[PDB]
Amino acid sequence: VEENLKKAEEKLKKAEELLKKSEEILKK
Amino acid sequence: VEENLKKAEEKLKKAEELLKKSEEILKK
Amino acid sequence: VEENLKKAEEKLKKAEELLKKSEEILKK
Amino acid sequence: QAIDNLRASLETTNQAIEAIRQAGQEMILAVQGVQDYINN
Amino acid sequence: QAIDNLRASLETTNQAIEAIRQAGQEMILAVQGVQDYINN
Amino acid sequence: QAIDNLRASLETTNQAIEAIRQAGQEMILAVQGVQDYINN
Repeated sequence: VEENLKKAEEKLKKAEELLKKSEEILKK
Repeated sequence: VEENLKKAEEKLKKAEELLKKSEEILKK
Repeated sequence: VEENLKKAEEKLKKAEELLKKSEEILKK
Repeated sequence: QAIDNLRASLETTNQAIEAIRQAGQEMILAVQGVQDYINN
Repeated sequence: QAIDNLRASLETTNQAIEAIRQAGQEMILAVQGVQDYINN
Repeated sequence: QAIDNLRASLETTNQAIEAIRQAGQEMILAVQGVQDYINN
């Protein structure tokens, strides 16, 4: 269960990175 | 655990509000 | 609990289908 | 037409998000169901 | 203005996604809390 | 270029959604793992 929650947390962090990138592209 | 699920439910409701807003902007 | 997880898995599969459709529209 | 294409893509994306949001509501019920059973 | 409209829609969509992402972080803490209690 | 900019943003957004969707599949396996352990 801990490995599954770790992998989930990693994917949520990648999603945050990608949302900030999307926002930066929109600013342009 | 109940506080975490409450906060999750609140965020899912805010997401629904924001999706309806996005859809309304697109209609224009 | 198993019914709730089944319904969640079904909705995640529909989301994947819709994302691939979005990507295909963007390619055009 | 390129503007219309983006609009159709974003409509589609919003539907995908809504499917994930509903999957989230089912996962809250699942975690509630586990918490209920261990507190029975 | 149609370009500006799409941009405002996508900004809004990104906020919706961020709300779901934060709901996901709360659900990880919930599943952690259940796993902690059965391992106490 | 403004149309191209929106397209690149929406591509990026779709990748973010896909990361959340995969996080959701891992959370289903986590809740399954807890439910399995209390039913062992």
